Amino acid sequence: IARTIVLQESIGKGRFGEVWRGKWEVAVKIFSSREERSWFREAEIYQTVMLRHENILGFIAADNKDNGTWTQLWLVSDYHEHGSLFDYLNRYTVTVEGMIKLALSTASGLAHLHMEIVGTQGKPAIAHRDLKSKNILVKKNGTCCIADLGLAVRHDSATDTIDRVGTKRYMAPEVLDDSINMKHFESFKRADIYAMGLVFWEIARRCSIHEDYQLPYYDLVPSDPSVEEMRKVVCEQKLRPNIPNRSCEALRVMAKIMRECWYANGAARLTALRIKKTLSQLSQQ
Ligand SMILES: Cc1cccc(-c2nc(Nc3ccc4[nH]ncc4c3)c3ccccc3n2)n1
Repeated sequence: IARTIVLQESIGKGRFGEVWRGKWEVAVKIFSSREERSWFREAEIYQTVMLRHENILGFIAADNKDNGTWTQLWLVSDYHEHGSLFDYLNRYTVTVEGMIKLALSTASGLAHLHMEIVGTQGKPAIAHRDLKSKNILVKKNGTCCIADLGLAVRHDSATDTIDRVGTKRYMAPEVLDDSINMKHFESFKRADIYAMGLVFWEIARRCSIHEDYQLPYYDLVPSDPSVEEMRKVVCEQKLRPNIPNRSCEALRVMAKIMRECWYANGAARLTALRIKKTLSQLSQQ
């Protein structure tokens, strides 16, 4: 695997690890030996039984590569020329149909992650914990696939047990004020929903008349905001990304979804499955 891959271009970096475009085209994330725990954990999540799905980054393999001086810890995946949704939305505007495709595919991927699949070759429910436009990738066919599962948590339904991290800007209210129950898997699922809502906001702005690209809370917090800065806005002032006045039926549906993803109480939010259904219906209309 790694033995026969030739790196060609530096294309980014994760929380840990540098991302490269290589030829085996494939994407490669390289970690140093001191980052073994992060490398292993993400490898572990990607190797979960029945995890593969069209809206989840396609994992190829985890490997080691000794260059003669030091050993590199590798994770290899499919390569998508468009890269992140973040980059995609900055570079282009989208049609109503394109917006629906991006939102539906993301929701379909999160629903798959959240969904426990019962059976001999079953899949446990999984919560992402760091969903953002920067780790969702856009495929050539206009659909998304979710990446970086290194902070994910897996649920054992038989015992309701699992096996402050994350991107500040996208942290759920309960995470920002630390009221979230770290022992309650469902709470992590709900927190993902809040984040996906913000992502939907980023996409809707680009649906073209249209708004320029912006990260959520762009006009309320500084870049690389701290937990406190976020908490004051989201928890104390209780603000959420602004919903433009103009409206289209599709955009109206999106906005409603957003609002229902932004409740301070996770238990009040919509589920990924419900969002997928609603988006599916809209796509048909
Ligand atoms: C498990 C794994 C293997 C390889 C790369 C990543 C990865 N990639 C990111 N970015 C990225 C950028 C452009 C791309 N084109 N085709 C694929 C692709 C991937 C990440 C960005 C943020 C956090 C983690 C990432 N992990 N994860």
